[PDB]
Amino acid sequence: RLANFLVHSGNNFGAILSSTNVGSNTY
Amino acid sequence: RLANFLVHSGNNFGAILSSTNVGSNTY
Amino acid sequence: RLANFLVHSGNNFGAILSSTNVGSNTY
Amino acid sequence: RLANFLVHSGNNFGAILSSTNVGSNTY
Amino acid sequence: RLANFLVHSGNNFGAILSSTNVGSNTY
Amino acid sequence: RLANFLVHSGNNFGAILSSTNVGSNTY
Amino acid sequence: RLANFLVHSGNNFGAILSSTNVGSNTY
Amino acid sequence: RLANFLVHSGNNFGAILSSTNVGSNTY
Amino acid sequence: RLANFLVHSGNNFGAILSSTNVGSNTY
Amino acid sequence: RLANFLVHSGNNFGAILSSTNVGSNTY
Amino acid sequence: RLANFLVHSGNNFGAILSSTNVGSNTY
Amino acid sequence: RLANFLVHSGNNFGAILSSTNVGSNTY
Amino acid sequence: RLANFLVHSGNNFGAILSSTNVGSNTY
Amino acid sequence: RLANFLVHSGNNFGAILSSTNVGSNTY
Amino acid sequence: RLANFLVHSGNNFGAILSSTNVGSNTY
Amino acid sequence: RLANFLVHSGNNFGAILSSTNVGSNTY
Amino acid sequence: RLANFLVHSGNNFGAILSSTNVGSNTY
Amino acid sequence: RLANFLVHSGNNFGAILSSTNVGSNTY
Amino acid sequence: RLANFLVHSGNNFGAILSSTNVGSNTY
Amino acid sequence: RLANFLVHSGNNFGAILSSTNVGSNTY
Repeated sequence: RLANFLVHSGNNFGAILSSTNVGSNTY
Repeated sequence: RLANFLVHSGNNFGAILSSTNVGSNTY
Repeated sequence: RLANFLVHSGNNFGAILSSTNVGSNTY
Repeated sequence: RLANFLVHSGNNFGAILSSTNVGSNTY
Repeated sequence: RLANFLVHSGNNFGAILSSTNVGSNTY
Repeated sequence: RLANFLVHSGNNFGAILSSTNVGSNTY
Repeated sequence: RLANFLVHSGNNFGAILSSTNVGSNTY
Repeated sequence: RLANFLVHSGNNFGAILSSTNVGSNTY
Repeated sequence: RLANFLVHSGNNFGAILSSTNVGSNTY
Repeated sequence: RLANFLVHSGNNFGAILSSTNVGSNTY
Repeated sequence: RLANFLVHSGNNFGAILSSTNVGSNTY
Repeated sequence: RLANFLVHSGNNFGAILSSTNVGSNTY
Repeated sequence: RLANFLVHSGNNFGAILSSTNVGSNTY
Repeated sequence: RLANFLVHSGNNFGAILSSTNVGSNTY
Repeated sequence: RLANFLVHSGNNFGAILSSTNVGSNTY
Repeated sequence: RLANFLVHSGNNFGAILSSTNVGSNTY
Repeated sequence: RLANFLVHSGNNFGAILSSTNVGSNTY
Repeated sequence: RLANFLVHSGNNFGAILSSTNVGSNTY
Repeated sequence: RLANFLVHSGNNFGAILSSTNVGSNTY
Repeated sequence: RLANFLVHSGNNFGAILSSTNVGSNTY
């Protein structure tokens, strides 16, 4: 019985320019 | 019994320019 | 019994310009 | 019985320029 | 019974330029 | 008056998400 | 008056998330 | 008046997250 | 008046996070 | 008046985090 | 003999959000 | 014989959020 | 015979957040 | 015969947050 | 015959936070 | 081949500006 | 081949500006 | 091949500015 | 090959500025 | 090959500035 939790809650990102893999969940 | 949770809740993104894989879930 | 959850709830994206894979679910 | 928690809650990011792997969860 | 907790709560990032692996959880 | 209630009394093996926008300017 | 209540009394094996925006300018 | 209450009385084996934005300018 | 209460009376084997933004300028 | 209360009376084997921003300029 | 020149030539504006008096000429 | 020159040529603005009097000419 | 030159040429602005009087000419 | 030169040429500004009178010409 | 030169050429500004009168010409 | 020429041989008391975009992605 | 020429042989009492973008990604 | 030439042979009492962007990523 | 030439042979009583960006990542 | 030449043979009573960025990461 294996449970994996990847959560993003209430996060604020003002500006994202020329970026990669920002605020993401990767399994 | 395996459960995988990838969640995005209440996240704010002001501006995204020329970016890749922003605020995404990848399995 | 395997359950996979990829969820996007209540997320705000102000502006997306020349970007790829923004706010998406990929399995 | 193994549980893995990767959580991001209430984090503020003012500006992200030419960056990689910012505020992300990687399993 | 093994539990692993990687948490980010209430963290503020003013500006991130040309950086890698900032404010992220890696398992 | 605004009342926002989320109640859970059973056994939950899935995801339960609630998003509400009242009198706001959101985009 | 604003009342935001989240109540949990059962057994939870999943994720329960609540996001609320009241009288705010969000983007 | 603003009242924000999170109550947990059962047995929790998962994640319970609550995010609230009241009268704020967020982006 | 602002009242922010987090109450836990059961047995918790997971993560319980609460984030609140009241009358603030956040980005 | 501002009242911020965190109460724990049960047995906790996990993480309980609370983040609050009242009348502040945060980024 | 009075000559006033207010000129805007070849300027690029990627994204403008919730702003005032951007790239304008005022006499 | 009075000549006043206010010129903006070839300027790039990536992202402008919640700003005032950006890249403008005022006489 | 009075000549006043206020010039902006080839200037790059990556990100401007919550700012005033950026890259402007005021007479 | 009076000549006043205020020039901005080839200047790079990575990120400007909560600032005033940045890279501007004032007469 | 009076000539006044205020010049800014090829200057790089990485990050400017909560600052005043940065990289500006004042006459 | 690309040839961009600006030639001035007379007496100029005004502003002469030239902007060119060749094979570029501009926004 | 790219040739960018600016030639001035007369008497100039004004401003002459030239901006060129060739094969570039600009925003 | 790239050739950028600025030639001035007359009498200049004003401002002559030249800005060029070739094969670059600028923002 | 890249050739950047600035030539001045007359009498200059003003400002002559040249800015060039070749094959660079600038912001 | 890169050749950057600045030549002055006349009488200069003003300012002559040259800025060049070749194959660089600048911000």
